[PDB]
Amino acid sequence: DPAPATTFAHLDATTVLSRAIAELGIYPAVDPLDSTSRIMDPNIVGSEHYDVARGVQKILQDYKSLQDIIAILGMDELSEEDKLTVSRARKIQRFLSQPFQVAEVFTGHLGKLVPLKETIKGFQQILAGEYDHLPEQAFYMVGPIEEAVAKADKLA
Amino acid sequence: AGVGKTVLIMELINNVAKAHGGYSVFAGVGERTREGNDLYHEMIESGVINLKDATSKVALVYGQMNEPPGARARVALTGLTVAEYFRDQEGQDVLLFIDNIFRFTQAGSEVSALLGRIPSAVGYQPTLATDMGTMQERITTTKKGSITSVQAIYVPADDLTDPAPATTFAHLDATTVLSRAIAELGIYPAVDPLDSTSRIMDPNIVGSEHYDVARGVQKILQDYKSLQDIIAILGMDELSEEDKLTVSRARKIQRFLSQPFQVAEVFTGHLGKLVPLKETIKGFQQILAGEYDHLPEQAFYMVGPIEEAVAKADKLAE
Amino acid sequence: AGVGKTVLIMELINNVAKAHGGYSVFAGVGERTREGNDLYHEMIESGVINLKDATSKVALVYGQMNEPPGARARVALTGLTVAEYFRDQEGQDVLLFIDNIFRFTQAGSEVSALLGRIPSAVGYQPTLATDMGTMQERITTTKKGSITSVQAIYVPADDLTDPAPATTFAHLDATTVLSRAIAELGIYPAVDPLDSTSRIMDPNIVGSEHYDVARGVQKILQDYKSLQDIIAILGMDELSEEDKLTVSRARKIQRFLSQPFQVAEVFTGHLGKLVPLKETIKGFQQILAGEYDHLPEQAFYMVGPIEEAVAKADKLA
Amino acid sequence: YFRDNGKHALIIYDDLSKQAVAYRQMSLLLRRPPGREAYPGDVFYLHSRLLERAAKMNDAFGGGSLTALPVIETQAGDVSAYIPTNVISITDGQIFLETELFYKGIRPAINVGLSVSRVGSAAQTRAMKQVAGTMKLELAQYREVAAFAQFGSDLDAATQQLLSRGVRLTELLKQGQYSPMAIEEQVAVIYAGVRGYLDKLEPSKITKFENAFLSHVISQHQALLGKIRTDGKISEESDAKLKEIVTNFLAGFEA
Amino acid sequence: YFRDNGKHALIIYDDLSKQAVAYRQMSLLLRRPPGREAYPGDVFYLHSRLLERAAKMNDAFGGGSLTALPVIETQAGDVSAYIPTNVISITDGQIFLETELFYKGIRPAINVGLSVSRVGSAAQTRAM
Amino acid sequence: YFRDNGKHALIIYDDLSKQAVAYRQMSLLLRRPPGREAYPGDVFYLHSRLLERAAKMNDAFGGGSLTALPVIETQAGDVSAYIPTNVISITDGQIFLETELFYKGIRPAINVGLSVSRVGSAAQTRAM
Amino acid sequence: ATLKDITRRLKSIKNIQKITKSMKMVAAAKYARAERELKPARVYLCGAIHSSVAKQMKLANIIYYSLKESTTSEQSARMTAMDNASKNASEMIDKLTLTFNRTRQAVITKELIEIISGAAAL
Ligand SMILES: Nc1ncnc2c1ncn2[C@@H]1O[C@H](COP(=O)(O)OP(=O)(O)O)[C@@H](O)[C@H]1O
Ligand SMILES: [Mg+2]
Repeated sequence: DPAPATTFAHLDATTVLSRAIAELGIYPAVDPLDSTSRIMDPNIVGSEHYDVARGVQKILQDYKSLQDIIAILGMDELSEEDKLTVSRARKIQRFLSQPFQVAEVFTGHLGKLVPLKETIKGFQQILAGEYDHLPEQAFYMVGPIEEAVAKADKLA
Repeated sequence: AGVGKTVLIMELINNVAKAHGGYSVFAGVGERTREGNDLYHEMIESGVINLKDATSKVALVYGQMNEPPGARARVALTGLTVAEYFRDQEGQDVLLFIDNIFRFTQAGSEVSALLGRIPSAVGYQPTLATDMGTMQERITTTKKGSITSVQAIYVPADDLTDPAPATTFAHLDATTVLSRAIAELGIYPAVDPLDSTSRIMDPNIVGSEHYDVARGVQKILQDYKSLQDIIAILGMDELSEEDKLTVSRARKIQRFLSQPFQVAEVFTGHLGKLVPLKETIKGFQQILAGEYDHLPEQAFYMVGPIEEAVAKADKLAE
Repeated sequence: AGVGKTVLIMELINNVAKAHGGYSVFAGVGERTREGNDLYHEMIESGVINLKDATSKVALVYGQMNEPPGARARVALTGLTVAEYFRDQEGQDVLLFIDNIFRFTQAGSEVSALLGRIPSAVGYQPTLATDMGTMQERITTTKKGSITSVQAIYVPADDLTDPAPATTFAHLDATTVLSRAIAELGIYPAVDPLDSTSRIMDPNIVGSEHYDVARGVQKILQDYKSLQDIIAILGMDELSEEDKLTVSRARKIQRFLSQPFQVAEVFTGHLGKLVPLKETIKGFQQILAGEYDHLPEQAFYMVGPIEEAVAKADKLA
Repeated sequence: YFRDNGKHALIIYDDLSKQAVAYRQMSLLLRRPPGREAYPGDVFYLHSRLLERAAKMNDAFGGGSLTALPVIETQAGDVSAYIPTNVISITDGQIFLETELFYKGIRPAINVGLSVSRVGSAAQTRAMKQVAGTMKLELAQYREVAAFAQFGSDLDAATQQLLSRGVRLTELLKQGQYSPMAIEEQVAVIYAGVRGYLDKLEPSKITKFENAFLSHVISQHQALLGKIRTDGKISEESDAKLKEIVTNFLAGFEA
Repeated sequence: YFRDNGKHALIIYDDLSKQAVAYRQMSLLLRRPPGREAYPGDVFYLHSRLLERAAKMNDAFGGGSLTALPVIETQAGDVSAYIPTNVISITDGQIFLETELFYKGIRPAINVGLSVSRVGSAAQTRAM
Repeated sequence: YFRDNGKHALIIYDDLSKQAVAYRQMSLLLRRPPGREAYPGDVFYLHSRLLERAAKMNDAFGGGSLTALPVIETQAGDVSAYIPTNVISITDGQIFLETELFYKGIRPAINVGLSVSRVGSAAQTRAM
Repeated sequence: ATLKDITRRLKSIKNIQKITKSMKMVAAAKYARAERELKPARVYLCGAIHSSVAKQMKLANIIYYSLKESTTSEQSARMTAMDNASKNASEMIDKLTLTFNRTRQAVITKELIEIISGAAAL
């Protein structure tokens, strides 16, 4: 729409919320493939950060292309490679969610403020396959990756 | 935009016009100036234009994109009038190439509101069809002389239903429709075999074998077209050995449809091939008959006659 | 078309006249001259019109397609005035057929267009809802009587969310859906029992009895429909007691929903039947119970009251 | 002139799409208010007033008639567009043409599922009624299963027969251009198909069959072709003679 | 200036979408009736005139040249839209980028099937 | 009247969709410039000024209150349309009724998952 | 969004619904016979079927028993698979017809407003 459209060129970082993400329970409902930042550069945020962010984005885009197929036949016709992407993608999606202090009433969780390093670490590990053995729901609505584990144990 | 109109009409001047006995007229209307310069110098080299004597067989009229709306709205009439003279005052077979006749229509729309008119659908002037009709009805063979016209026709935003192209269809006798979708796969010329038509494609004219082959090719192509999206999801495994066998020949025919153009050497990186009608019919006849079922699809991609794809098949070994 | 519509209309006329004393008015909005004369001469032959003695029950108002927009925009109004006379002066329960409501909106649009107004969404006139509201409200139950309107609806582009249809839905209380599939099953009237709906289908309005029966018939029918699949594939041989009864009952009800229209006589050679609301409720209520399970399908097909189902059965053995 | 003097005329308006464009031209230049696609509010009235003049006059007015076949061009199949929307509602039915059908081999590219005639049988002879009803039912059953074709690798003999009739009939619906046939010849070739005689012939051959068979009955069996008219329908004799002819012929055709 | 003195210059127009928006403004405020998408009738001309000015001169004219790289922003990836196509129908080719390739890690995110050069190998060294 | 005089009132606006269409009939007849779904620019203000008027006064202004239950009809559950989003952007939450739930017999047909209440918890009884 | 597109997708996805629908029916019949022959025999794309056995994979009597169980299972899975797949296609058709009608409406309104704007500025 004219308004928003014209507004994108006046920003240095944009956070594009999504109705379809929110509806899935994901909060903040940020769209990981539509929010960008001029600082997203290896000479500014450093290569470790840059790499992990690009890694996450590629797995999310890969998942997204598979959606066209999933929709009709489901996951049964996916290669074992594909499935892998679908499992991590889904743990990346959920681990992007996070309880806000201001939204305690609606999430029913205590707020979390995760430090940058801890954010890189958790995403690196999911990309590595380090937690390919935990269940998706573990990664929903937590802080640091550590809580995903603790939450996993609780589930058993 | 960018599917091949001009390449293809350059190919036609190269084959038809160069061999043509009689005069020719080229009107560049609302197109690129560089193209004008390209063509001019190419024709001087082929001798079609001679600057040192009176052997020139082609007159040129230009009104490109760097000119204001009035010019672009009137150039085609300029081109057209020169051709008209050769037609009536000689009867001699006159060739007329116009690239691109849409620019006559776009030019009008360009000054339409300043002329006081309420817009019509899609922003076009209300006199589009009448404007087009008084012009196009002059571009015609008559009892006195014959003009073979070839008009490049732009299609806004790729939509063939756009008022302009849509209204141009009935003024023609044969239409070659180009598709970005096809071009996008590397098939050139990007012609659409399921959207190109010709008044003379009738068994009592091109004869039976010609007609039958053509119809045969379009049917196998339409069959496949309607399955693509289907097996894309369901899979090929359910297709019977007879169906999946047609999908092979469909794809081969698809590719055998491509052809390196002399004029497009700079883009294909291939030597231009030219195929005679008869060899064309045989190639396609043969493919339809299962014959080359044993050759790989890529054999057929970008060659001349059928024999070339047989060759290529071998070279594909390594 | 081809689904018994002109026959339904003709029956309703004749049925509301016999059982309520009120007449009918037929407003043809952008009628096609050809179908109009056919509808006339077909009305004469069914008897709902009489070219001789005053037994005519219907008054016709025709706004033909060759007429300028304003005429076709007004005709429903004219026919609505005739119908108002029978309500406000004779205290009757008038029937008002409007064929079809879509062409009333279009004429609405074309008029506004000539009047120089800015069109609204999807091209309709700015005053679509008001144009609609001022005609429809005149259609109600007043202290002296009432006007009930049967209006043919065309849905543009098959889009129920189009401004035209969505506006009309605002004023409809029920819908009669005529279906070719049902016609094909020789079921007359070709009314689809699961699509047709009514707002007044609330126990608070038609009572608890009527309600429960209706739901019972609707349910038995939904279950059957579902079974179809199994029946054909897994074979209709492993159906439990409860499963075979549904299929047999469903099929009796379904056939018991057919009914010889008094207007059909002229060709069917069979006496038309007008079923009272008590026989209807009771009739289906009993079938549901299984009270008439000991009867052949064809016993319920094209009959009247429940009585006639048993009768026919004994005869058919 | 013909309609009013006991004569019958046929009028083709090719196309009404363009007349509407001409009329819109004049309307916009006259600065009348534009509407959908920039058409004037009285565009529907332009056509309605035209097409209603087409009519069947009663005996008291000479019994003449005017039939009208108005053409409309759609854009990429859009039958809901403005002028097609209007002319579809004015007329008594539509013969829908499709590109996909055309290139598949179906020509005339008529879409049997979507085309209609509200008049229908009312203006169909008894012989054609007879065979046409069967064919319209069979084709309708065919359409339902026609998708399972290329993927139903285990279809039951029942659904497998629906398919065979359906291909057979579709083929009998094909027809060369500029060769309009007589009603009796139409029932005769339809008869073949609807009677199952061509269920064994290979689909690719049906077109060649029809052409030979029809040339043959036109030659040797004129008498049968006239009887088909006389009797109005397929008489018990005609029905036997056809059986002999097609059987033998077919037999020779697959020699 | 370079072009007409035997020198070679390259000009980037970043971007022509915003320019068209500014034109549209000016036009509408001058009371000129709006056309397709509100843009004035001559929006192609607006761009056509401009881009023809980028050229290769002959030796008699100094042999200098102006090369242009206009930029156009699409909305939601539709290269077959009015404006977009207007500009594609002017230049000598187009490089089309995409977010989906971009995120798949294809950077530069060039879409080979939709991108073209209308000059071909005439603009490449023999080597390349 | 109730709100400013220490009393509590509840207004039900049934429905704002139909009011927006009437306002649209006024606007197009005034020749105001049509936008989304041919609605005027101010359709948002039409509802906003209205619903801001429902409020909770503190004790220094009498502690009264006015509660609003505006009603919006959607077409085929399209809660993303102009009007529906407009009112969603004004009110403090929404109760969603799904066509599916209703027809399936679930009454009241509330879609617990998509219904919200931005400021109701604090007003919910401890017993609940 | 584009009417051309959506219409295409609808044509595909509508076909896919029927095909899949028929595969469910074929699978259902096969399974039914199998199920019957299940017990007797116990005295002597098909979903994740193939997937399962293979992933884990890393005379007469046995051959007969194995094969008998396998067929039953396969035809049951494929029946389920297609049942779900046709169901997915129906839902998707429904949701695309909605989209098609929203876009259709918006397009008509958009062209209308362009026309009126240009008429009104004269
Ligand atoms: N026959 C062809 N073989 C190979 N590439 C071609 C051919 N025709 C066109 N192309 C490619 O597509 C581009 C666009 O073709 P062109 O004729 O210039 O577009 P338009 O149809 O807009 O005039 C060419 O520069 C070339 O790269
Ligand atoms: Mg060109």
